Amino acid sequence: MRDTLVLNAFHMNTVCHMYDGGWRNPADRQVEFATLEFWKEVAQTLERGFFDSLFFADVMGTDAAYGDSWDIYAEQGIHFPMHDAASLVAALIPHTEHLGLTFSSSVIQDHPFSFAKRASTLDHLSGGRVGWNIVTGGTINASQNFGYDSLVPHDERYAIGEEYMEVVYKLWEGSWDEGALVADKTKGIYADPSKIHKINHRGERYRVAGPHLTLPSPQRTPFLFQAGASTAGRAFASRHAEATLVLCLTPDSMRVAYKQMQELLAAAGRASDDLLMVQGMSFIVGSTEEEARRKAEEQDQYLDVDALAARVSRDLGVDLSKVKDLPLLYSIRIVGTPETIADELTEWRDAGMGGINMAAQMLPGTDADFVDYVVPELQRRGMVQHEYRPGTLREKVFPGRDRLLNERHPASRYRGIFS
Amino acid sequence: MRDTLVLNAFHMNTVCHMYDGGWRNPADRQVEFATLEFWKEVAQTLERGFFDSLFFADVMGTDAAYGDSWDIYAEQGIHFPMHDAASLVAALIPHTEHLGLTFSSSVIQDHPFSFAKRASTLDHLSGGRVGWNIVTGGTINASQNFGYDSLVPHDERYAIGEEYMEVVYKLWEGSWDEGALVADKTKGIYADPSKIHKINHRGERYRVAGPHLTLPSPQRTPFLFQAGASTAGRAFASRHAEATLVLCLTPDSMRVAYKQMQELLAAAGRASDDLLMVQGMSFIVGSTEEEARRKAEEQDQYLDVDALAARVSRDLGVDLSKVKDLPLLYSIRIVGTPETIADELTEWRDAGMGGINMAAQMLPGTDADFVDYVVPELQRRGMVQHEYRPGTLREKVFPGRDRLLNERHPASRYRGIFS
Ligand SMILES: Cc1cc2nc3c(=O)[nH]c(=O)nc-3n(C[C@H](O)[C@H](O)[C@H](O)COP(=O)(O)O)c2cc1C
Ligand SMILES: Cc1cc2nc3c(=O)[nH]c(=O)nc-3n(C[C@H](O)[C@H](O)[C@H](O)COP(=O)(O)O)c2cc1C
Repeated sequence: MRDTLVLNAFHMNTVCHMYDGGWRNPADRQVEFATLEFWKEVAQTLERGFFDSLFFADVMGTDAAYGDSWDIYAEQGIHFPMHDAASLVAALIPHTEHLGLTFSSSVIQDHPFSFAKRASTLDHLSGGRVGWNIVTGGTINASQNFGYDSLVPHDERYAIGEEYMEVVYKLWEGSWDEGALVADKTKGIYADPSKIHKINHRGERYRVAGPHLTLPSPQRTPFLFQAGASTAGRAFASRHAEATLVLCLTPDSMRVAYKQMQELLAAAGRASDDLLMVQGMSFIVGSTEEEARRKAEEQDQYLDVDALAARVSRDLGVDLSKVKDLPLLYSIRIVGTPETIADELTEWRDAGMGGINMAAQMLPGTDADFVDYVVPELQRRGMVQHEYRPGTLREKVFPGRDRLLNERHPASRYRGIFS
Repeated sequence: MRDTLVLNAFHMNTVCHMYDGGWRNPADRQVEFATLEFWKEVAQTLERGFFDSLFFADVMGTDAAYGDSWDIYAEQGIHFPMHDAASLVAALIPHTEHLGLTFSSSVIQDHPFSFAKRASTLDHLSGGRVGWNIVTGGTINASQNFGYDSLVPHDERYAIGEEYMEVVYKLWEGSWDEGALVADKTKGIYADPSKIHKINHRGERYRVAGPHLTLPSPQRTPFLFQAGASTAGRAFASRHAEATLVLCLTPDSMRVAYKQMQELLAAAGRASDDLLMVQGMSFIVGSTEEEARRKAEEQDQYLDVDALAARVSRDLGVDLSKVKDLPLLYSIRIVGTPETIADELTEWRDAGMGGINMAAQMLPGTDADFVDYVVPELQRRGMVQHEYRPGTLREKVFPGRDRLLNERHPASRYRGIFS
């Protein structure tokens, strides 16, 4: 029932999230990420653009995969410093109203009881606007920061993933049954103890008693993002995610990738339309074609090649010591007019793109310019919403639907198992 | 030279924090705790009173210990449901300007890397206003909420304690040496990497590489609350705290307890000013003495005693089968006129009380009544600040001190130990 694209901002609580070395640009303001105010302006611009969500990536780590000198990662600010996403999201509740506030928490960096209790809390406080990107790995230092030798092997990471989701759904959906809150002052019953349960979860990595500590929140289980490119991962996204964060290079790469997920969803026991493919992207924009080309010139100066190699050389492994196109493994940039950019996005949406996962070259410039110039174009073509729909982030992304996840979704299956 | 009293509100992100059963009062609104708007009004009323801080308690478990079943903890809201204070402190940042925002986190609930990184992040975002009530405790359920058969014994909680603090101080004070941020775009250096170090902490319960992930923050180490009333604990608070939350039953009790701390502090290597004995209390005011006694009748109707017993029992092991003066275990009540409540609070201050730790019987009433009636009287008498002093919460509690902690404080030991 949703004929308009989903817009999602893809930022991270660090000086330079995307287009490495781009913190140098005199016109930039990302060096301000430490303050609440910088981000308020970015949050608000986006809600002037009717963006469905703003998403904060997050790491517990920094590593020297380039050569053997961790130098350039502090010198060019490559995902270091890293500040805590969750904390900032709470800090943005008051300076937004309908904007979805999303974040990565990983599996290693917070116990699912703690992570469950925090999510529920934010979900209450935000008024049902919380997004959760499920992360299952993290780098070496990430492990060595919570005292672990080395990484647990790739696919075990997703095994562990499943139990984490086993635990949180139990807490969010299972522990409190419907009608548990009573709030009857005269009768003297706040919460109905016959409807509030332990989980007594006992598995291979997690034991947890419960009950879950929070009142049921507006969404119960926050709006679920996952970004798994691999087999064990894509599988996981197909199983649990409401929107997967993906990076196809051509629209024909999206068409393949869409078809693939559709099969995976059917095996996972879910509808074609239960999951949005959301594309990593970025934009530069102008009135003429020449203004936008000439913007990219300006912005691409401050693009450091050696620090782009430092983020590639961690991921791929290969220690590279055209090459300038490599930020196309992180977002497909589109330069041009609003008409051009809209024209090109139509190909992607036709290839199966359900949403844009928009990153920034400069902040708040990219974000401003996309809202200022592109959003009205897309709104005119009926591709981007004119106004917010009322209700929870789930209710927004999936128009017909209930504030709670569908009966097809793994979460639903926990609803009153312990009744 | 801090010559006014500290005011700390002592609330908790739950329906009935403090005068058990009191959620039932038709005048009360603590049943609205789940929403940000209730707490926005509580926070703002406190800042209008010039409170130094608002403090959120937090447990990570409810327990069975009241005989047959766990029913009376649901029905009468006995520190259940329980919502995460961290998140709420972050969501009040925008609705407050100078008010200090404090929370209990415990050892058991969060690893000292994550917790360090969340704190420092909250501390940037707040702008130097974060408090940290250190908790080494835990009810049995909270242990079983993280996969542990039973409690570790009392002595060891504080041992584990001192390591956790040994880890967090390493990250907050040790890793990033002064002049670490550079931010020079012309030059192209975000952080001097010679000044950013792994902590390489390998102790009893913990291993952590670091480095810490956040830019050094205004306070660096958040402002430190501690509550340990036992041997191990006082000794712990004497060693690490800036303000200890205590429960002295009588001013004679404070005079003794204050004397004791000053020996513990001297042994702990600290000057006598370096920590504040902040007292648990609760006021009911009126314009005559008959007005305030009349209020105290009206509220105490709704004071449940069996529920009170059930919280006493959670803490002291034994399930029960005057008794209405068991609430002197949690806060000392004063009813009367503002003349009375200032006259009486002088005695406490003269016996060594450096701040009040004010809990609510109703909200927003108890706080509003204290702010509207008592505060003006204390400001007359030079007992309570007229106007917020600029700088951090450290700088607000200790006039003319640095934003950072003193060289007499354990945290300082860690400054520089890696270059
Ligand atoms: C758009 C996007 C955002 C991501 N954000 C994070 C993050 O915030 N934290 C993190 O540890 N990993 C992050 N990742 C890495 C993913 O969790 C994922 O593990 C990776 O893309 C490959 O998944 P796989 O586990 O299927 O190999 C992100 C990936 C993508 C594509
Ligand atoms: C004012 C006050 C607030 C407290 N808040 C919390 C809290 O939020 N969470 C928690 O687990 N324990 C809390 N406690 C429990 C303390 O850990 C308690 O003082 C206990 O006695 C620790 O000292 P001990 O271990 O020496 O007995 C609090 C105690 C006091 C006095």
